[PDB]
Amino acid sequence: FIENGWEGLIDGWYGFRHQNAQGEGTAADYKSTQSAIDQITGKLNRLIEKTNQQFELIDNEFNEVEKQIGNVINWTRDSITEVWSYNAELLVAMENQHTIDLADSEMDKLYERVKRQLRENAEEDGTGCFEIFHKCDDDCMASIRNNTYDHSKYREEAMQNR
Amino acid sequence: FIENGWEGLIDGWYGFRHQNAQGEGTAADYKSTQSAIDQITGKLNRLIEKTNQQFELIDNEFNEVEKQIGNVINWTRDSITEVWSYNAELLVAMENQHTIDLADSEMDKLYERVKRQLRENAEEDGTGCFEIFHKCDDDCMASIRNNTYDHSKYREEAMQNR
Amino acid sequence: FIENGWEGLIDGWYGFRHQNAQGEGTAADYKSTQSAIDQITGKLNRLIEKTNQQFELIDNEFNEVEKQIGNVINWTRDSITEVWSYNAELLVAMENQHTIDLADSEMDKLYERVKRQLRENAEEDGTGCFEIFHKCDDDCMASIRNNTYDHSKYREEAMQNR
Amino acid sequence: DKICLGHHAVSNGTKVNTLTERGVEVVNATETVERTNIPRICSKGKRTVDLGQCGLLGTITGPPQCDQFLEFSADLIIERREGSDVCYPGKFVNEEALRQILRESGGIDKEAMGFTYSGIRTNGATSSCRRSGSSFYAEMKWLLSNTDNAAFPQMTKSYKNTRKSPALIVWGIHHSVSTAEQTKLYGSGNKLVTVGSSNYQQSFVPSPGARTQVNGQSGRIDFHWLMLNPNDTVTFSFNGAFIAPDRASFLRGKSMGIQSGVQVDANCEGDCYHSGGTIISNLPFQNIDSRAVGKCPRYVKQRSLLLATGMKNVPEI
Amino acid sequence: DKICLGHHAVSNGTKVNTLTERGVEVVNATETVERTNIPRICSKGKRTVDLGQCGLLGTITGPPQCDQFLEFSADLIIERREGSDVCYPGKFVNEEALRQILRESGGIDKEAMGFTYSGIRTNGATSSCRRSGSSFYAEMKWLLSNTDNAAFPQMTKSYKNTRKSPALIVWGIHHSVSTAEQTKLYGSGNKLVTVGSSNYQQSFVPSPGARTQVNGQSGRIDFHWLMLNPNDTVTFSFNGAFIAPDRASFLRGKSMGIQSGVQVDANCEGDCYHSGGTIISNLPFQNIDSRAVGKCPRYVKQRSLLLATGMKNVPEI
Amino acid sequence: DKICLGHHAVSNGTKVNTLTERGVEVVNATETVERTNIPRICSKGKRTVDLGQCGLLGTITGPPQCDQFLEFSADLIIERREGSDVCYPGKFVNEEALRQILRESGGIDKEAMGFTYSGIRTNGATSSCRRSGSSFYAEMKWLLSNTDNAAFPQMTKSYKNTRKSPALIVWGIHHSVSTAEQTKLYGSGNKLVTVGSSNYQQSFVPSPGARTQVNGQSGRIDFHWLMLNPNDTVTFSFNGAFIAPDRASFLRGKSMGIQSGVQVDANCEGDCYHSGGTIISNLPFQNIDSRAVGKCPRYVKQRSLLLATGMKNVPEI
Ligand SMILES: CC(=O)N[C@@H]1[C@@H](O)[C@H](O[C@@H]2O[C@H](CO)[C@H](O)[C@H](O[C@]3(C(=O)O)C[C@H](O)[C@@H](NC(C)=O)[C@H]([C@H](O)[C@H](O)CO)O3)[C@H]2O)[C@@H](CO)O[C@H]1O
Ligand SMILES: CC(=O)N[C@@H]1[C@@H](O)[C@H](O[C@@H]2O[C@H](CO)[C@H](O)[C@H](O[C@]3(C(=O)O)C[C@H](O)[C@@H](NC(C)=O)[C@H]([C@H](O)[C@H](O)CO)O3)[C@H]2O)[C@@H](CO)O[C@H]1O
Ligand SMILES: CC(=O)N[C@@H]1[C@@H](O)[C@H](O[C@@H]2O[C@H](CO)[C@H](O)[C@H](O[C@]3(C(=O)O)C[C@H](O)[C@@H](NC(C)=O)[C@H]([C@H](O)[C@H](O)CO)O3)[C@H]2O)[C@@H](CO)O[C@H]1O
Ligand SMILES: *[C@@H]1O[C@H](CO)[C@@H](O)[C@H](O)[C@H]1NC(C)=O
Ligand SMILES: *[C@@H]1O[C@H](CO)[C@@H](O)[C@H](O)[C@H]1NC(C)=O
Ligand SMILES: *[C@@H]1O[C@H](CO)[C@@H](O)[C@H](O)[C@H]1NC(C)=O
Ligand SMILES: *[C@@H]1O[C@H](CO)[C@@H](O)[C@H](O)[C@H]1NC(C)=O
Ligand SMILES: *[C@@H]1O[C@H](CO)[C@@H](O)[C@H](O)[C@H]1NC(C)=O
Ligand SMILES: *[C@@H]1O[C@H](CO)[C@@H](O)[C@H](O)[C@H]1NC(C)=O
Repeated sequence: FIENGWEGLIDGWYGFRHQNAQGEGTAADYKSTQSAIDQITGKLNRLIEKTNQQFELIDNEFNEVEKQIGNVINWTRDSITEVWSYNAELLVAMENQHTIDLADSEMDKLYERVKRQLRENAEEDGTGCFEIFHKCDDDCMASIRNNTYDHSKYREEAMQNR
Repeated sequence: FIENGWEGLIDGWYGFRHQNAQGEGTAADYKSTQSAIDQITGKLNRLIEKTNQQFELIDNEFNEVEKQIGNVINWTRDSITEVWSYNAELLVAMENQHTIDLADSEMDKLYERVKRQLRENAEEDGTGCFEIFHKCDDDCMASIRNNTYDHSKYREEAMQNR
Repeated sequence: FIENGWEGLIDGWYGFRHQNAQGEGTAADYKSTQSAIDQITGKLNRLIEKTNQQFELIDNEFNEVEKQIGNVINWTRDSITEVWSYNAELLVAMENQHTIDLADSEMDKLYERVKRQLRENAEEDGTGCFEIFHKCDDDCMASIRNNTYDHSKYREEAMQNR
Repeated sequence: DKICLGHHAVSNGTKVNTLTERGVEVVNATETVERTNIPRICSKGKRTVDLGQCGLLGTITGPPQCDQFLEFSADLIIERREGSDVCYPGKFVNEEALRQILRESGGIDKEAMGFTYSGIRTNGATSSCRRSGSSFYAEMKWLLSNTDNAAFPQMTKSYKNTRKSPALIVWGIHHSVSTAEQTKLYGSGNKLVTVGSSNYQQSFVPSPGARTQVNGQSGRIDFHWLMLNPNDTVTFSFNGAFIAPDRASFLRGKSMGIQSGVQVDANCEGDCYHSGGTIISNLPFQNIDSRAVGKCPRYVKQRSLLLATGMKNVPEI
Repeated sequence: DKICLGHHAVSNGTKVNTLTERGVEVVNATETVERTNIPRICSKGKRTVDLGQCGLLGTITGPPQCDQFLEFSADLIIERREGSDVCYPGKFVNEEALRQILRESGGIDKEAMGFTYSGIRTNGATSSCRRSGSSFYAEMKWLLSNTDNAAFPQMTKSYKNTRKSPALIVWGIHHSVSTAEQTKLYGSGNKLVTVGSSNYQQSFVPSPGARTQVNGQSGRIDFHWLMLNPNDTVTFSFNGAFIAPDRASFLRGKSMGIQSGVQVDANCEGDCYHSGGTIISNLPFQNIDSRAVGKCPRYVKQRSLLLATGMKNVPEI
Repeated sequence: DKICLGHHAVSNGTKVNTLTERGVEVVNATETVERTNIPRICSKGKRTVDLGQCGLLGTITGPPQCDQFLEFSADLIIERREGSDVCYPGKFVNEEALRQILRESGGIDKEAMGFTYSGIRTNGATSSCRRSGSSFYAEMKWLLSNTDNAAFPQMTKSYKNTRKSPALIVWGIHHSVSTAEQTKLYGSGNKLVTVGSSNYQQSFVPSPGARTQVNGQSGRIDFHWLMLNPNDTVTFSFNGAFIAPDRASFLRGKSMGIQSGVQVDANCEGDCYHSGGTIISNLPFQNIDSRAVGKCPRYVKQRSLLLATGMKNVPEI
């Protein structure tokens, strides 16, 4: 992931992509994907909310109101327009920054989860991959994916190979 | 901590809970607790601040003002009310997100502090605990708590046991 | 870095400071510095933006307008003034928090980059330094700085010395 | 052996803006500023009246165009550009305040005031208000002398609001084409029309003179109004040049009034209206009309503000 | 051996809202929207006047109810619903502007204008303003002819503001019950009251006629006012139907005026007032009264907005 | 052997505020609230007129001070405290609305109305408006009787706006020092000046009486105005005490008007003006003048709000 995303991962946001001896495989992680999705949809639900405040007419586009009260009305409306434009752009920008950052944070959560899940039986290549120093067939990879990998089974062999 | 908080930790926010041979013990960490407390109270002091701006009457609830100027006044007041409601809800939500996130960040700071404090004499079980591969009595635990644990004393024995 | 900044680093924001056998040296890292600089300047460009909205006079400081419309105008202007003061202080505070936090995040990015770059050939002293357990002359240090350090060359010697 | 972590991406991401950059590429994004307009007045499920050629104020005085709107009842009131408050040329003092009152009145409810008259005429008419023949405002009475140049007896009429809501009272001063015509109608001398209540004291005088030719007439009729409190009494003391009220107007309930030039559509439902149609949207902001009324998203200057709904899109190198 | 890190929790956490979720459980939280009201006017340490039955404008003209308020001095002014600006029925043109002026005036300071009169009477009174017997506004003079139906000499009076602050000038036109009574008081003919200054030119005429029966009278008194600049002179040219000013009003300092129906309490201190009491709060927002005045937290629609003051509360499974 | 990571610092950092702390030390910071003012009217590249002693409204009526401003054309209009709309004492009804109209008019464009007169005089003058001798407003006509005490024939004049933009019409009622002088000028009897159009019906009467001594005169001239729609006609029906309009005013384009007491500087360029100078700034906020106009940063209460442009400054222990 360090500087590349997987365009082939078309069934999820995050996931595992491995290769051992039976070939190269790719699957999607459901937990982190659902976490990020739930947070983003939380934002959407927050920002779509309907305002129940009703405003009625105070000027007239058929018979123009008196000039002084009309300029005061226009002045106030333009001021409030500036306020809501500022609030809109600032809101969208801030929410975007927090969204990207929270996605990155979820990726880091998954990666660190796998790191502590493998213990001393692997090393960090530096680009989001875990070099496993022992035989890890598809059942071992799927044991890492479903969060059931036991590091004690491969400890002697992994450290011995390291 | 990974998915559980300690209801027994009733004298602090964060802390250490260990068990070795003399039994099971629990104590509270003062530094991180005071950091989070100081940040939150900083927020409180920021958000309680008194507004020194005085507003006086511009309408009348005993003798209703003229209808046109009254509708302009009501229109403006309702607009400003919408603005302040938006600012209030958005402020509270954002501050809550940043508060929870900063508490999590403090927990991570403490955990990583202990991790680099133990060096190679321990491993990460994956749920916020450090498996120490050597005898660590109450003086050693208290040496980790007060940030005085020397890893060179147990290095040969810890690595040899690992 | 843990509790100290380098006043001597006068040619960059972040950087490497090492010592091995040829003495003690200090150089600046360009990538992280340019990242933080580009983000901060992004903030500046966002917050300097010109407002293209023109507001004209609605009262008169030579001949005072009628008293009622004058009090409504003053009331509205003071309300909008409160709104913009709140938005200004809140904006500056939030942007400052995010700025400091993003600088810290960049420092962590660089540190973790070096950590995964050295693999098993070093340890974390706990104050932002990497204890290298093998001979690492100026060419090796400069190999870490330009992101070309190969850990396989020193693996046997580093682990053997550890 | 090796296992790797990663995230998704696409060759077709969308650009958004953040605190630190303008135009980063994210996987997915959605719009927050509404630009789609429905060019109709979505009035599904709302009691609507289309004033059409009848001006809103006319419904109180009742020119011919408003004959079908003398006691309307609505939740949504629509004004049209072809509307007209008058048939005989005239205008309302504080007209826009009265319009803003009637827009949210939920309709009006007329009630006879019971003004009986002694030695005058009460059937003054004109060709500008044609109902079969020369007619007048349906809710008003054009009082003048009996024959011609005859005197107008100084009269006083009173009306008590025997109901629980304020009563909209509307009368009219007649400014003739000349003092000679003012005498031909109400007799010689400067006429005075004083009006009093428990919180009202205004007084009026006719202004005879030559004016333009609006609707074929050079005279004018000033229309004045006041709100009557419950158990309060209005008093009209007059001696000529007076368009007397025949019926009072009581506000029915509550409603909302808009001005539009598009047709009514009872097929779509909307709460945010402007003159060009209806803003049916759940977005928090809109860039269609700043003077939109109802329950609307906030107007903003920007035409588009893309909110990121996905992660950063790093292309597969 | 093992050492563990962790955080605290409780079985009784509080729900708050964030950017991404609605209703997460945190350890501790505090309220930011104030709903507690103190149903009194907290005026501890403030020079307060309770106008009571005296209307604010009355303090300038001085009906009997305002006899104790002719030269008041206050930091906080309280209007009451039972207040009344008049004894003889009448009202003020631009009344609310004058009210907003007097609310922040810090009190008033009367000063004699020195209007001496020639061949008329200056002791006109009535039973609506009873001070022992039939009386009148304490700061005004009811000028009429000497006997009955007698002529009113065309008079001109002038007053120079010899002070450094604007002088509040208030006069009154008398609209009689009829032209016959207008003649009985000031003589026949249409009377004219013109008023001039260095930035004022209005003119007025009486409006005799029959009106309602407010306070037992059918006549009315229009009250008009203007602010006089330093070294500027006001000129009154009149010929009848004129309530002349006896004393000018000078603004003392600065203050703030509220309208309330609750009792004064000098035991609590507050800067944010509304009609229902005082909002003593340090919270940034309030949901009690949108028209609250003084130094208040901002009004918001929401009744509660819980700010999280603790970490996330993960229950001990 | 050892390699270390770190960041920079300085012994001279700047304090800023954040969400959690007030006054943390950062490496670098910049200001967001502008306090620097340029005490001149930066008008580089703008068509500017400095009204100087000529009041803005005067440009429509044309007192001597405005003789050079009868048909000005500008992008930026500057009012001065020494300005004056009148020479003969008077004032404008709805004066500030007319000022706000003329400030953004881009200048004015006069055009003769073609009012020809029969049996009266049209050369009424005064010493308050001195152009060589006793003169009058350059755009007006002082109509009175032929000799003295002579009658004023009831006249009617009309003007059609044959252009595509509204025509600013301004007339004047003359309030004499007395009814004796009103007769000396326009004859006996109460004069009436009625004005009509397609959306205007006001009427006026003179108010003779004694007033102060502004510019040496005790009489006054009320100045009234109305906007004429294209193809619409104004009608003046009068019988004395009437300051007739000689030329109409048509708005040229668009502009912006400010009030200032500082000198013009064509060397600097600015869009944000106030009475004290020009706010040349790119900062988002300003704390100089809340009533600043043009394209300005938002006014805020605070004098300074430091935005952090660097990391946290941890001193080298
Ligand atoms: C076309 C033109 O310029 N010629 C006018 C001429 O119109 C005007 O006479 C008025 O003409 C209109 C129609 O154009 C009406 O016929 C006016 O008469 C009526 C009306 O129907 O409005 C007759 C009616 O019986 C009258 N009603 C009452 C209650 O008195 C009214 C009434 O007199 C006036 O409306 C009140 O001002 O008028 C007719 O007067 C003449 C008048 O001088 O001027 C020509 O130039
Ligand atoms: C009860 C009812 O409907 N009957 C009225 C009757 O009141 C009214 O006469 C007026 O009655 C009031 C009291 O109800 C006063 O007695 C009025 O007289 C006084 C007053 O005290 O106000 C007497 C006083 O001497 C007068 N003062 C001066 C300076 O002239 C004033 C003055 O004339 C008027 O107030 C000015 O309008 O009045 C008394 O007039 C009669 C009148 O027609 O109508 C019955 O229906
Ligand atoms: C100085 C003082 O208090 N004395 C006044 C005295 O001024 C005033 O007479 C007026 O005095 C002024 C100058 O001070 C003018 O001389 C007035 O005459 C003129 C004018 O020039 O304005 C003469 C001119 O021919 C007249 N024009 C026309 C078209 O009629 C006008 C005109 O009569 C008036 O301006 C309209 O009100 O006046 C002169 O009247 C006397 C008047 O009573 O009062 C002294 O106290
Ligand atoms: C107020 O703005 C509208 C357009 O939004 C414009 O039509 C109207 O003329 C303005 N009012 C003025 C200039 O008095
Ligand atoms: C303005 O709102 C108040 C309530 O806040 C209401 O009593 C008053 O009637 C309104 N003004 C109008 C409808 O003109
Ligand atoms: C409005 O505020 C200005 C100062 O900003 C002040 O000079 C003016 O008098 C105020 N208007 C009033 C009090 O009506
Ligand atoms: C993008 O976001 C919108 C709104 O959140 C959603 O309706 C849409 O399905 C999303 N697109 C994809 C491809 O998920
Ligand atoms: C919760 O927060 C409030 C305000 O910050 C504080 O007064 C209170 O003591 C806190 N509660 C606990 C149990 O700490
Ligand atoms: C501090 O920031 C300002 C504005 O971003 C910049 O112009 C200035 O050069 C900076 N100072 C240093 C020492 O970099």
